[PDB]
Order: sequence, then structure tokens, then C-alpha cells
Amino acid sequence: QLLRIDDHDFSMRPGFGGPAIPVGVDVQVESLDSISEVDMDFTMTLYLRHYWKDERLSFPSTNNLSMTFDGRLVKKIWVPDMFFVHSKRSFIHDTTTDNVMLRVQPDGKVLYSLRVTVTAMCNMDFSRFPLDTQTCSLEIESYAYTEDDLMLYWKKGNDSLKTDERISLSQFLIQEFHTTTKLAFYSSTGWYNRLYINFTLRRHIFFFLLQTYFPATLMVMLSWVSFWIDRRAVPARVPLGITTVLTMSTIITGVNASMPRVSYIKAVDIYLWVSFVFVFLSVLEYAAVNYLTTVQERKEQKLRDTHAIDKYSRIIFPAAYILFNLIYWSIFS
Amino acid sequence: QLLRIDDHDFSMRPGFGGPAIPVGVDVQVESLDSISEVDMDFTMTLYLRHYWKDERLSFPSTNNLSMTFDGRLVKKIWVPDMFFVHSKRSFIHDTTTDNVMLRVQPDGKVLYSLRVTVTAMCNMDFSRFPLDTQTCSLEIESYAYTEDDLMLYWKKGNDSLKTDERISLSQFLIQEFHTTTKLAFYSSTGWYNRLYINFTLRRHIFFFLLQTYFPATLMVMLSWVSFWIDRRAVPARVPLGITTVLTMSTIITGVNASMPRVSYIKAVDIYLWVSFVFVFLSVLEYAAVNYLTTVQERKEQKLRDTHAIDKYSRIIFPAAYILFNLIYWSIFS
Amino acid sequence: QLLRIDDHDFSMRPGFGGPAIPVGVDVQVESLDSISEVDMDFTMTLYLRHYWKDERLSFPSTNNLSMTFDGRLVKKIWVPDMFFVHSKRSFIHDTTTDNVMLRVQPDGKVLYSLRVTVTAMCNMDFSRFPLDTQTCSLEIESYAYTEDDLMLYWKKGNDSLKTDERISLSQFLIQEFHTTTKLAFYSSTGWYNRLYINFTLRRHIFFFLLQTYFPATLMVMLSWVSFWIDRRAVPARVPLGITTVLTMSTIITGVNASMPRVSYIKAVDIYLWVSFVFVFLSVLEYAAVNYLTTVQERKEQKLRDTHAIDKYSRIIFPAAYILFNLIYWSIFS
Amino acid sequence: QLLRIDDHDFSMRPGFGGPAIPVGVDVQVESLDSISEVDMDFTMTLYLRHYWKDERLSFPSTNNLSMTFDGRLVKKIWVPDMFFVHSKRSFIHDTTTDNVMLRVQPDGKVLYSLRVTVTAMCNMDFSRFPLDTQTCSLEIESYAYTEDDLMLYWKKGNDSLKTDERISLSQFLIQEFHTTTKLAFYSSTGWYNRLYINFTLRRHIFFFLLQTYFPATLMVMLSWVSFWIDRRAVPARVPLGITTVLTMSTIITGVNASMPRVSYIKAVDIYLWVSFVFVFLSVLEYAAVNYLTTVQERKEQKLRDTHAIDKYSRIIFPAAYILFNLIYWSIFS
Amino acid sequence: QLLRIDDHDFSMRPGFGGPAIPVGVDVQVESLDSISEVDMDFTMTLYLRHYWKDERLSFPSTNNLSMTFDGRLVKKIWVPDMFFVHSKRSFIHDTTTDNVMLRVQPDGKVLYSLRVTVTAMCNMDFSRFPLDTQTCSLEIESYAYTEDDLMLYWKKGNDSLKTDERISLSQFLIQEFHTTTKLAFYSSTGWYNRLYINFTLRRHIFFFLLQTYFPATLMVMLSWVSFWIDRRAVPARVPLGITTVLTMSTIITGVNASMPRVSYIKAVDIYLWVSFVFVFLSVLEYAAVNYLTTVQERKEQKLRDTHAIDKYSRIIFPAAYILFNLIYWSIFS
Ligand SMILES: CC(=O)[C@H]1CC[C@H]2[C@@H]3CC[C@@H]4C[C@H](O)CC[C@]4(C)[C@H]3CC[C@]12C
Ligand SMILES: CC(=O)[C@H]1CC[C@H]2[C@@H]3CC[C@@H]4C[C@H](O)CC[C@]4(C)[C@H]3CC[C@]12C
Ligand SMILES: CC(=O)[C@H]1CC[C@H]2[C@@H]3CC[C@@H]4C[C@H](O)CC[C@]4(C)[C@H]3CC[C@]12C
Ligand SMILES: CC(=O)[C@H]1CC[C@H]2[C@@H]3CC[C@@H]4C[C@H](O)CC[C@]4(C)[C@H]3CC[C@]12C
Ligand SMILES: CC(=O)[C@H]1CC[C@H]2[C@@H]3CC[C@@H]4C[C@H](O)CC[C@]4(C)[C@H]3CC[C@]12C
Ligand SMILES: CCCCCCCCCC
Ligand SMILES: CCCCCCCCCC
Ligand SMILES: CCCCCCCCCC
Ligand SMILES: CCCCCCCCCC
Ligand SMILES: CCCCCCCCCC
Ligand SMILES: CCCCCCCC
Ligand SMILES: CCCCCCCC
Ligand SMILES: CCCCCCCC
Ligand SMILES: CCCCCCCC
Ligand SMILES: CCCCCCCC
Ligand SMILES: CCCCCC
Ligand SMILES: CCCCCC
Ligand SMILES: CCCCCC
Ligand SMILES: CCCCCC
Repeated sequence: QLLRIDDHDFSMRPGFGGPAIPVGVDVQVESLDSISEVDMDFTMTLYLRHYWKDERLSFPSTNNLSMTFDGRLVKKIWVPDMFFVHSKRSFIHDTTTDNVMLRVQPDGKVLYSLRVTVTAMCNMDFSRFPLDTQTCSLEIESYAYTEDDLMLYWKKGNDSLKTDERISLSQFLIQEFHTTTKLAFYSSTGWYNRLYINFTLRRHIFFFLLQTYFPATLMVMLSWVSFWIDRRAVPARVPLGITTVLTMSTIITGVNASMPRVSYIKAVDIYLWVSFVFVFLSVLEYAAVNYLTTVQERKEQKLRDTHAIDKYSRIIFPAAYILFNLIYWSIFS
Repeated sequence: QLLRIDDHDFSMRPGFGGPAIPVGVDVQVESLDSISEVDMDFTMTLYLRHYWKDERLSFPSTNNLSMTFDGRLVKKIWVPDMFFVHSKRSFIHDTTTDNVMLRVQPDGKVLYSLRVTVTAMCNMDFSRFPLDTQTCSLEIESYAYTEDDLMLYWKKGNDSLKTDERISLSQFLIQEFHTTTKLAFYSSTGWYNRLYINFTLRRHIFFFLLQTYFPATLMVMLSWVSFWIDRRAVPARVPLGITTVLTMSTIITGVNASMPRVSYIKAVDIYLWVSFVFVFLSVLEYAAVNYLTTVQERKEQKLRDTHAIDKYSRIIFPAAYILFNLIYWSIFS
Repeated sequence: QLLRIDDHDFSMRPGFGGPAIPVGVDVQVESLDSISEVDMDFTMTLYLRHYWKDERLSFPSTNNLSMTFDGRLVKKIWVPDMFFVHSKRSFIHDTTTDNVMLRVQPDGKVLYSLRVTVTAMCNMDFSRFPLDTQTCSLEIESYAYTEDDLMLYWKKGNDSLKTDERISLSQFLIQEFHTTTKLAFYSSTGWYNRLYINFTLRRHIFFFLLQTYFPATLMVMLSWVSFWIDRRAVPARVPLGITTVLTMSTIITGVNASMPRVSYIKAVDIYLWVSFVFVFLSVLEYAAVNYLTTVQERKEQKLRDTHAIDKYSRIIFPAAYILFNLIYWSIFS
Repeated sequence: QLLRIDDHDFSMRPGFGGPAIPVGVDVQVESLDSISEVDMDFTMTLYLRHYWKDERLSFPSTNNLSMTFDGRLVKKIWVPDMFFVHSKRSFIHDTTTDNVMLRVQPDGKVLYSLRVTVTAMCNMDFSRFPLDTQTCSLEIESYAYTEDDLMLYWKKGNDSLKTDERISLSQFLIQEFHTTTKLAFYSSTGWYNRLYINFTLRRHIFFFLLQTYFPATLMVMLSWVSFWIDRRAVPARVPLGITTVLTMSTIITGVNASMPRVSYIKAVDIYLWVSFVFVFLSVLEYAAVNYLTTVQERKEQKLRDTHAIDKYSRIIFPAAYILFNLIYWSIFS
Repeated sequence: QLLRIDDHDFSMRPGFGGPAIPVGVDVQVESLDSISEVDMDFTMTLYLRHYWKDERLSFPSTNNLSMTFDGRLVKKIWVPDMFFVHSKRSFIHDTTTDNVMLRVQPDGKVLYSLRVTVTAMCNMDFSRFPLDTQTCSLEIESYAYTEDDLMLYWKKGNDSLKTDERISLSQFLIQEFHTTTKLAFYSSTGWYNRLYINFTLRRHIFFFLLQTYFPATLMVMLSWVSFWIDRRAVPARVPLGITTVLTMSTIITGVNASMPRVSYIKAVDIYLWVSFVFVFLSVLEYAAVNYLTTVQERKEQKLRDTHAIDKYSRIIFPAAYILFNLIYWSIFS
């Protein structure tokens, strides 16, 4: 045996009973798997690396070069106890064997690597949906050892994070990867040090335009064609107005199926409900025209063209909706 | 080896054959994950801590300070056997290692911690849905040892429960965290002691207003516009009344898709079905008007304006529906 | 060590090579989780207890009282091999440790307990759905040992089964818990003894009334209003009849989504399809009225009020449907 | 210890370095769980038994009778290495212990049994859906040992397969269980012997008749009522024809939701699409009638009853559809 | 024991501290399970084989033939550490035992085999959907050892890949299986060698023709029948045009339910939206005809047949749509 494993008790950390042992971390992100709006979490796959020194693993050599071991020797030596804070579920790949790397230098320096998949929560805001921008983070912390026994820091500062060029999401644009560090306090155990990985996401608006914004606009313009039809065709204009109202209600209902039950109004809800009001006022407009015409006929009868409401509605209704779009798209850009 | 583990048989609890061993518990809640109405359960993630004393783990030292071990020594010493009563499923996180903490003082005091996710059942009541308030609880009990062998109590009374400030639910408001204690009896094993964690939830009404209450009101008001149309347009008023009835039926059906098949009427069902009656009576109203007009024409013919029903319906129908809303919102607030 | 475990080979049952060893069973039901109509199975959580005697586990004492062990000693002694027959999936809870209890008396009597969740199949009949009553059972049997080596019986007869007062199902009513016993034969291994747990379930009819029976009745009564409208309004009565037919077809389709593809007619199908016939005959009725009127006009023209069909339909159609309901609800109660 | 396990190295099969060792197999089927059309696989639960001889397990006795061991001794002796070919997933039940039986005779004969659940693929054909008949099979083969080291055969020929009388499927009829045997060749490892279990399935047509065939026929007959209505009611006959076309399209769409995206036409698709053509031609028929009537009026006007198309359509349309059904049901029976 | 396993430490690879050890790979594909457009991944089942030499496993013999071991000896010897890059999830079958083969020759040559199921991501493009062609690949790489310690290559070059003749997909056509090799670099660990398996997929167009292209064409031709109806029937032509617009909108909405929310327009979207424009212009066409007729009547009145727009529309509208189809199918073939 090259290493004298059997001659030491590895239940105690290096420098037991003394100062803390420094540990460095490197991370390479492989891919982001999925994002859920209803559950408000994301899935990430990454490579995690650790650096430390242990004099008990020293062996004699003349080349002074790192040597690689099969990786099942890990379960017999001391290893850090990092865990992902605020995670929902995670696992380590084990095909065809445990994805574990162990390299030991002659002086005792140790390199340890893993391949894990982690699901973590992210508090998203949907006030500006679907034109919103979201920021999420991943947290790494040691579970058992406090800052007085283990010091956790990035190995090379800002250069310790790498990303694969194949990272891509169909619905989101990924940007601004950076790392930060902060302390954490638990009231009954002590102080701990945390590491952060931050990134930003931006949606794509093309799908929502074709699916929601364009059908809504067309249904509104369908109601405007009733102002150019003769008012004597009562069974022709009434069904046109009513059916557009019901179809607009169907479009409104279908949008909410894919989103969580938030307690505030979203940007898309404003567009849909104002459009519903425009179609609803179209139905009331003809009822006023029909009622006034009948009253006039009876008044003229008791003595023994285009109605002004229709003439003005052809101009006011298109003008108001255009003004609404100008204001709406100026606020949400 | 610092601890004389091999010199003792840890298959027997401390004080075996004598009085009970006291055990203290501390809990910190991390987050609540999800709530299911159809399955009537909730998911919680928390940190669980235990306190006890064991003289067999004593070691000599001069500093009199707690020492931390890697946590894989737990499987070789005596550990309590707590379990969650009335739980459906649960697990312990194990990445990158088992989330276990073990700290032993020189005199033998032991601190043990875990990170678990538990799903537990809750009997909810939906009589006042969606304006309901629900209360749920989590129960902790020892499986194997009765009160004559193990005493279970909160470590610091009311101060033993802590909550993270990031706990949030999109649909519910969380309040009133407190802890209680009660005994339990099993007819064939004996008496046990239980610990409780209680909290309260309140829904948000904004989503249900826009989705159910507002579309229902608009469809009712669509039926009222038929009272202002000339009664000679038979193919104009009949389709208007019929189509609103069918659309109201569609709205009623869609609501029940998201709820369990309870055997009592809910608050939302009352609003929807009374609205359906209002629209249904609108269809019968014109049929009476049409029939009476035809009878009058034949009666006048055999001898060789606005009908009174329409005139009164314009006032009675809006007044009745307003009175219903006043009573309905006064009862359910 | 209190027990002389190392001095015996526990690969052989007590009384090896001789008469059978009696084993007693006690069960306490905790809850029933879910019932699936499409898969025809149910989920149950329960506590399972075993009783037997083994002289190899005797230890000296003066108090003659049961002693409790941590439960990880189970994997080193002989334990019965019970399994659930006709089960689909099952598991044993293991948080924070294996839910196992082991108690040994000085003379060698052993008490063993477990907490398990079991899914088992049940052959349900839906001929009278949704007014049906279903009976299901759970079976317990030893896998390896026949009746010549192990005798299985209830510990206290009818008193061996206990149920939690919190057992409840939202859609079903649970009643009539009792236990029975019967032998089983396998053609290639021998005879075995089985234990049974039986219970009965009854549905709640409130949900199905509001969801299926009430909308169906209202759509039929909508078709009857066409008999009171003037027959000269052809474009008014034709759409009314046609649209009710299509809506009734939609209601029929939606019911079958939640049920398995059985090969026999159910009680709810009878109500829906007879209702469809009533609406369908309404459409044919006006076509006969319209055709006869046109023929009469041409006959009178070639020589140079209310039609009798409408008058009789106002009485016959409501009377027939009322008679159908009287017969239908008298058979299915 | 009755068996001299420690005196032998069980890493080598019996008769190592010599002729092959015969192994017999018996199977008893317990139930079939589910069948998936989209994934094209089935789930089966069964008992698997093995027979062989090993002189290293002999023990002295005077009774010459089989003795049963607890089953955890299996992990210390040589056991065959059978696996299920073309399986997707499978597992062995382990509650409350591993479902393993081990019986050894004095001369060394060994009986070994297991309880497993296996999911296996089946290539189904849907050309005659839903009147199709499917055949599937389950394959058993040894993984490591070729025919020169292990011979695999059925223990008792045709009598080696047994089935439980409780096997039942709600949608399928199960028949014709039988077993066969065939050799298999792998280009880089050698020859192997396989065992087969075959069965046949037949669907139930009742559900599809009520759900698809009956609604389709009724919608076609609804279009025929327009031939008996006066041709002067243009706004009465046009909506009747159009609405039946759209409803027929809805019925066609709903059927394909439950089936995989095959690349050939099915039997049910033929019925639905021919029915759509019949309804579509009804709409074109009235357009021809309306156009010819207007032309005739203008021709007669410029000089200063029932149309023949309607008269013939009342006979030709019902006759053609009846002939189609006679041919359709004669081919597919 | 035939092998001297206990006399060596298998935590170090063969040739430790020296040149790299060559490893050969063979693959046989069994089946492809499923393809997901929303998640952009595929599932594959395959057999993986490894070849290497280890002098520590040599044993004496006179026949010079491969010997097969039960496969549980794998966990005690050195085995490569291959893993699938860019995979989402995977597992190894373990019924009725681990699907592992181990064969060792007298000189130390080792053959190792596995049966695994792997899910891997594939970046698909839907610009030409549903007439698109997709290419995907599977990557194999060693996790722990770099090119200086382990050399990875195909055992027999182009002949190392085999496929089962039963591989089939209902919606796709599989072709062009081939293998390639390329190096990979990680910035913090070194150089690695990768192996690739490539294949191509082509969709079947039959389903999409009947489901989307044919219903869209028929609805357009329904709007053309309004040009042959007398223009004095205002309540007859207006509902015909309006209802076809709404039905076309429904067809457009239903298509997008099964596809991911991409940010570019697809081939099917072009056909659907141009068809919607054709139906929309039909509604505006009659409004122009109706308005001009009313103006002409008033102009002639104030002084005290077929309109030209309808005559030309009968020719221009069919001609334009035919030209569009010729261009559309010439580009996308
Ligand atoms: C006087 C007049 O131009 C009539 C025509 C349609 C009528 C409205 C129809 C819908 C409502 C009916 C309700 O009964 C009274 C308020 C509402 C809003 C009516 C107010 C009076 C209107 C506007
Ligand atoms: C006399 C009269 O104003 C007629 C017009 C509409 C008629 C009702 C239509 C629906 C029902 C039809 C049924 O055949 C008899 C009861 C019902 C409720 C009828 C009662 C008499 C009414 C109210
Ligand atoms: C003579 C008469 O009162 C006509 C009016 C509506 C007609 C029915 C319409 C539907 C069917 C059409 C089919 O072409 C012939 C049978 C069916 C059932 C017709 C038979 C004759 C009826 C009943
Ligand atoms: C001359 C005549 O009886 C007219 C009445 C309806 C017309 C058809 C309406 C639908 C189509 C419209 C298209 O513009 C020309 C072909 C189609 C098929 C027309 C051909 C000529 C028809 C059949
Ligand atoms: C002058 C004329 O033939 C009228 C008949 C229908 C009218 C159109 C109806 C829909 C739109 C209504 C809007 O108010 C103005 C633009 C739009 C597009 C109208 C422009 C003028 C048209 C085309
Ligand atoms: C239907 C009219 C749409 C007008 C959009 C104008 C966008 C202006 C953004 C500043
Ligand atoms: C449509 C009329 C709604 C009136 C609501 C009044 C609410 C009063 C609450 C006390
Ligand atoms: C619509 C008429 C319903 C009549 C129900 C009568 C029930 C009688 C049960 C014996
Ligand atoms: C609607 C007419 C249906 C006729 C069915 C005839 C079946 C004959 C099978 C040989
Ligand atoms: C409805 C007219 C369809 C014409 C299709 C022509 C296809 C030509 C492909 C080159
Ligand atoms: C849109 C409302 C117009 C009202 C015009 C009234 C002119 C007398
Ligand atoms: C809403 C019903 C009004 C009935 C009025 C009758 C006046 C003669
Ligand atoms: C419901 C059918 C009534 C037929 C009455 C015929 C009277 C001549
Ligand atoms: C169904 C088409 C009938 C055409 C008859 C034409 C008689 C002149
Ligand atoms: C389709 C538009 C035709 C316009 C023709 C105008 C002839 C005066
Ligand atoms: C009268 C012309 C109205 C145009 C509105 C944009
Ligand atoms: C006649 C006016 C009625 C108003 C109802 C609120
Ligand atoms: C003519 C009155 C009919 C009443 C039917 C219940
Ligand atoms: C007037 C005949 C038009 C034909 C269009 C294809």
C-alpha cells in the first residue's frame, strides 16, 4: 500500500483541536435543465471541486507529481461536508461508477471533484409578465463545521467560475454570471460562510405576441365592422357583438392555466381586460341605437340613413384603442 | 481514538433498566413547499435537533468545549428514534453527504441535527371556499420507547421554534406559529408523548374575483339588454337569451375541475347557481311576452309600444340582483 | 453483551426439524390514502405486529419485565417473512431511522413491530355507478414457510384489529371492518394460511347530482320552451333546438373522461342518453310542423293559430319525462 | 452450522471447467397490471423458480426431506444469473423482507424462488383499431453463461406455466397462454438459450361504439332534416349545416388525443372522415339550390314548391350512407 | 479461489505511475423509447462493452479459453469510469440481478458489459416544422482519468456499432447511424477523449395534413359560397362569414398546444395565418357591397342583379389562393 491509511483515525479533521483548515472551491456549470413558474425553482448540473491539505496522506516520491486513485478510497479518508442551502432535491451520478475524482500530491495536497444535479428555489416576480426579468442564485455552505473550524473561500476569486458554451434555454436568455460571498448565522449553532453563484434571465416575447396579443386585437376589430352594417338588420348585428364577447372571454380564461395563482395583477391581464371592455361597450352601443329608433317611430306615429351614434362611433372607437396601445407600450416598453 | 466506542455495547439506551432519559428538541422551519386541495396535505422542510446526555461518550480535556465530528460516527452510537405521525412520505438529504451533525462535550452531552422534508396530511374544510381559513399541524413522536423509558419535551418551551423570514406562499398567508404538547395512547403498546407545531393559512381572493365573480356578473347584465330591444325582432332576442345560458353553464363547469369531490355546497357554488337562475328566467320572460302578443292579435282579429312585462322587468331584475349581492357579501364578508 | 447472539446460528427457525412454530399478528390501521377507479387499487398505512417465542434469546433477570432494544439488532436474529399478497407496491418508512421495535422478555418472548404503506388491487364493479357500493380486502401471508413449519393466526381473534378515529375519505364512507382467515394452495410448493382485513365503501351522490343530473335536466326543459313560440319564426326555433342537442352531446362526452373503459353500460349513461333522445325528438317535431304547414298552403293555393302537434306536445313531453324519472329513481333508489 | 459454506469458494459455478450444468425453470403468473398504447409496453407480476444441483451444499440426515432456510444465506452461495430481455424496468419486492425462498435437499438439490415485477416492450399494430388483436411475449435468458456452460430448459415442458384465476383486464380479453424455446446469438459473446411466454389480447368494442360511432351517426342524420325545411328560410338552413360541420370536426379531433402518432390510417379514421364528407356535401347542396333559385327569378323578371335537388336528396343521401355501413362492417366484421 | 484478489490493492489502475492503459468500446443499440419536443431530449437503451488487460487477474490453465464469473466480483476489482456527457437521467437494470457480465482470459484480458438506459439532450430546430429533419448524438467520456492515464478508442472502428432490426418510431424515420471521435478540454482538469454516436430523424407528414392542412382549406372554401348568394339576404351572409372567422381562430389556437414556446415563426404558422387573412377579407367584402348598395338607393331616391364586386370576387379569390399554394409547396417541398 502506497498510503498509510490504516495507521490513522480519519474521524477527526486535520488540525483537530487547533486553528481552522482552509478549503478552496472551483465550479464549472454544465447546463441548466428546466424552470418552473408554478413551483418557482430551477435545475442545474455542475462540477464541484475542493482543495485542501492533509499531511496524513503524504507518500515518498522523486518526481513530485500528482497521482490519481480509482476514487473508492474516498470513503476511508476525511472529506468536507458541503451542502446546497435552500435546495429541494439533488443526487450524485453513479454510472457506470460514482463520478468521483481523487488526486493526492506527495506533500499531501488533495483534489476532490464531483458531478451533481441540484434543484433550488427562486422567488420570482410576475408583475411585468411576460416582459419580466428574473434573478436567481445558488448557495453553497458547510453543514457541520463553523468558521472557527473550517474556512471556505473561492480558490481563484472571480476566475473560479466557468460555464459551458452549450448552455441554452429555449424561452430565456442567460447572462451575467458572477460569484459573491457572505456570512450566515444560526441562533443555536454559530456562524458559517456561504458562497453564491448569480445569473439573470430574460424572456422571449415572440410566442406571447402571436398567442395572446394578436388574437385579442383581431377580435376587437371584428366588433368594429358592425358600425358599417344597416341598423335595420337586428338579427345580423346582435349575434356578431355577442359572439365576440364570448370568444374574448375564452381567450382570457386560457391564459391563466399556465401560471401560478398570484395575488396581484399582471401586465398581460391589463391588455386582456381592457380589450374585453371595448367589445362589451360595442354590444351596448347598438342597444342604444335600436331603442332610440323605436322610440322615434312611436313618437312620429302618435302624431297622427345613418344614426348619429353610428356615425361618431366609427371614429371614436378606433381612436381610443390606438391611444391605449401607445400608452400601454410606452410604460412596459 | 478519542472516544472508547469499541468498549461499549450501544444496543441499549443510557440508563438501561432504570429511569427514563430526558430528550430535548429544537426546530427551525426553512420553507413550506406546496399545498394540495385534492390530496389534502402539505410539504415542509425543517431542521431537527436533539439533546441528551450519555456518560459512555466522555473524553478527557482541559478546555471544556464542544468538539465536532464528521457525522459518520452516528451509525455506531445510540440515537433517538423520532418519527413524524400521520405523514405520507419523507426523506433525508444526502448531497454531497448525509446532512448530519454530531457534537460531543467532555462530560458526555450530545447535540444531534438533521435536515428532512416531510409531507403530512391536513383535514381542510371548504364550506366557505374560496374565503376559507385553514389550520394544520405537524406531529413528532418517538416510535419504540414509551414514557417510562424516554421523556420528550421542548428544550426551551415557547422559544424552541424558529422560522425563516423567506417563508412565503403565493396563494396563502402564513401566521400564528406556536407549539403545544399532548400525550398519546395505543391500546397494545402503551403511552407516548407528542409534540405539535401549529400554523394558520388564509387565501387571497383577488384571483377568484377576476376569474369567477366578474365574468358571472357580466353575463347576467348581458341578458338585461334584451329588455330594451323591440319585441317584434323574434330571431334577435331568442339567440341572445339562449347563448348567455349556455355560456353561464360553461363557467359553472370549469370551476369544479380544480377542487375535490366534496359532498357539501360551497360559497362559490351559491353565487354561480343563483346567477344561472337569473339568466334562465330571462329566457322564459320573452316567451311569455311573445305568447301573449300572439293571443291578443288573434283575439282582435276574430272580432271582425312596450309590453307591460318588459316595462316592469327593466326595474325588478336589476333591483333583485343588487339585493342578492348585498345579502351574499354581508354573510361571507 | 446481554444476549448471546454470537453463540447461535440464526439461519434456522426455532424448532428446526420439528413441529411448527406459532406466530400471532396484530394490526392497527392508521389511514387510507387514495382510491383510483382507472387503476382499481387503494393505498393503506398500518402498524403490523408479530408475536413468537425463541429460547435462544433468553437472558437472566429478577424483575421479569420486557426490555426494549434499539432495533438494529433485528438484522442479526431470526424474523418471520410475511408479505402482502396481490400488492402492487409497498415500502417501509426509514426516517429518521427504520421504524422497527424489538422487545424481548426474560423467557424469550419477542414482540416485533413495523410501519408500512401498501398498495393493493381491488376488483370494483361500476354497473350502478355513481350509486355503487364496493368491498375490498387486504391479504397477509408468509412467503417461505408452509403450514407444516409455521402456523399463522390472529393473536386475539376479532379484537386483533384496531382503527384510528381520524380515518376519513372525502368521496367515500368507510364501514364494517372485520377479519377472516382462509387457507391457500400453490400447486408446486404446498399449503399456506392467509389472513384477511375487509371493509366497505359507499360513495357520496351530492357532487354527481350538481355536475351531471342537474345540467342535463335543465337542457331538456330548454327545448320545451320552443313549443310556446309562434311557428312562423323559422330562424328562431331551429337554432334553439339544434344548439341544445350539441350542448347535451358535450355533457355526455365530459362524463366519460374520469372513468375506465368498461364494457357495460352504467346507471349514469342511461340518464344521459335518454335525455339526448328527448332533445333530439324536439328537433324532429318542428320539422314535421313546418313541412305540414307548407303542404297545406300549397294545397289551398292550388284550389284557385296553433298547430295540433304543438298543442299536444306541450302536455305529452313533460308527462313522459316525469314518468321516466319516477321509474328511474325507483329502480336505483 | 449445518452447511459447510466457509470451506468452499462459491465464485465458481458447479462443474467449473467441465460440462454445462442443467437448470430448470417454473413460472406462475400472478397478474397483469397495465397496458400503454403510447409507450407500447405491459407490466406483469410473476413467481420465478429455479432448479439445479450442487454437491457442495450436501448435509447428512436420516429423513431425506427438504429443509427451508431464512433466505439471507443466498448472498453467500452460487445462484444463476437470469435476466429479462427487452425489458424497460423491473424490481424485486422487499417487504417486510426480500421475497426469497431457499430449500436444500440432503443430496444437494436446490430450489430457489423470487417475486418480481417486469415491464417489457411489445410491438403493437393499430391498422384495425379499435377492432385489433395483439400478441405479446416475455423473454428469459441467462446473462453471463453461454450454452457451453449453462443449459436452460423448462422443468416440465408445457406444464411449467400456471396462471392465477384472478387475472383480468377491464379493456382486454386474455387468452392462449403457452411457452416456447429458441436459441439466440450475439456476434461478440456466443450462443444463448431463451425461454418465451406468449399470450393474446382482444379489445372490447362497447366503449368505442357509444363514444365515437354513435355520436358520429347522429350528427349526420341532423344534416338530413334540412332537406324537409322550406328553402325560403335562408338564415334557418345555413346555420344548421355549418354548425354540424364544426361539431363533426370537434369529434374527429378528440379521438386522436389518446393514441400514438402512427404513420398509417386506422379503421376509426375511415368512419369519421367519410362522415365529415357527408355533412360537408350537405352544405354545398343548399348553396346550389339557393343559387339556382335566384338565377331563375332574375331570368323570369327580365322577361318583362320543392326544388328537384331537394326532392332527390331526401332519397339518395340516406341510401348512400346505409350502403357505406354495409360495406364497412362487412370488411372489419 | 481461482483468482488472487486478496493479494492486490485494486485502488490503483493497471500501469499506475506509467503510460496510459488502452480501453476499447463496443456498443449495440436496442431501442429508442421516446422523443419530447417540449423538453428537447430522447431516451435510448443500449449494451455497453469494455476491453482492457490486467496482469493481476491472470490464472493458470491449459485450455486458453475465456471463463465467465457471476458478476458480483466486479465490485472488488478495478473497472473504468465512463459516463454519458450532457445526459439528464440514467440508470442500470437490476432484475433479477445486476445486468453485469465479467469474462477473464488466462493472460488477463477482461471483457465487461452493461445494460443501461440513458436520456440525453438534443438541440432541435423547428423553423421548417412539421417538415423538419433533426440530428442528435450521444457522447461517451471517462470522468476521472485524462488522456495521459487512459486512452479511449473504438474497438473495431466503423464496425463497433450495431443496431437491432426492431428499432422503430411511429412518428419518425431513423437513418444514418455512424460513429466519430473528438477531444475535449476542461480549463481546470485537462484533456479528455470523447466518442460519438450519430443518427438522423425525419417526420411523417400524413397526420399533420389531415389534422391541420385539410380543415384549414375547407373553411376557406366555405367562405367562397357566400359570393353566390343573393345580396338582399343580409342576415344570411353575415353569420356565414363571421362564424368561419371564429372557427379558423380556434384551429390556429389548437395547434400551438403541443409545441414549445419558440421565438421564431414556423412553416405551419404561415399557412394558418394567411388562411385567416383570406377568410377575414371575405367579411369586409360584403360590408363594402352592402354599404354601396344603400348609398345608391338613397342617391336614386333623392332624385325625386349581381354587384360588380361579387362578380369579380368569384374569380380573383380562388385564383389567389391557388397561386399561394403553388408558391408555398414549392419552397418547403
Ligand atoms: C336609454 C338607452 O339608451 C338604453 C339602451 C340600452 C340600455 C342599457 C342596457 C344594459 C343595462 C340594463 C339595465 O336594466 C339598466 C342599465 C343598462 C346599462 C341600460 C341603461 C339604458 C340603456 C343605455
Ligand atoms: C303561459 C306562459 O306565459 C308560458 C310561456 C312560456 C311557458 C313555460 C315554458 C317552459 C315550461 C314548458 C313546459 O311544457 C310547461 C312549464 C313551462 C315552465 C312553461 C309554462 C307556461 C309558460 C310560462
Ligand atoms: C313527414 C315528416 O313529418 C318529416 C319531417 C321531418 C322528417 C324526418 C327528418 C329526419 C330523417 C330524414 C331522412 O331523410 C328520412 C327519415 C327522417 C326521420 C325524416 C322522416 C320524415 C319526417 C318526419
Ligand atoms: C353554378 C352553381 O350552382 C354554383 C352554386 C354554388 C357554387 C360553388 C360554391 C363553392 C365554390 C366557389 C368557387 O368560387 C367556385 C367553385 C365552387 C365549388 C362553386 C361552383 C359553382 C356553384 C356550384
Ligand atoms: C368603405 C367600406 O367599404 C367599409 C366597409 C367595411 C369597412 C371596414 C370595417 C373594419 C374597419 C373598421 C374601422 O372603424 C375602420 C377601418 C375598417 C377596416 C373599415 C374600413 C372601411 C370599410 C372597408
Ligand atoms: C393597433 C395599434 C398598435 C400601435 C402600436 C404602437 C406602438 C408604439 C410604441 C411606442
Ligand atoms: C353588482 C352590485 C354589487 C354590489 C356589491 C355591494 C357590496 C356590499 C358589501 C357590504
Ligand atoms: C323532474 C322530475 C323529477 C321527479 C323526481 C321524483 C323522484 C321520486 C323518487 C321515488
Ligand atoms: C345506420 C345503418 C347501420 C346499418 C348497419 C348494418 C350492419 C350490417 C353488418 C353486416
Ligand atoms: C387547393 C390547391 C392545392 C394545389 C396544390 C399544388 C401543389 C403543387 C406542388 C408543386
Ligand atoms: C360614442 C358615443 C357618441 C354619442 C354621440 C351623440 C350625438 C348626439
Ligand atoms: C317581472 C314580471 C312583471 C309582471 C308584471 C305584470 C303586469 C300586468
Ligand atoms: C306528440 C305527437 C302528437 C301528434 C298529435 C297528432 C294529432 C292529429
Ligand atoms: C343529389 C343531386 C341530385 C341532382 C338531381 C338533378 C335533377 C335535375
Ligand atoms: C375583389 C375586388 C374587386 C373590385 C372590382 C371593382 C370593379 C369596379
Ligand atoms: C370615417 C373614417 C374613419 C376612419 C377611422 C380610422
Ligand atoms: C327605467 C330605469 C331603470 C333603472 C334600473 C336601475
Ligand atoms: C297546457 C298546460 C300543460 C302543463 C304541462 C305540465
Ligand atoms: C365564374 C367561374 C369562376 C371559376 C373559378 C375557378
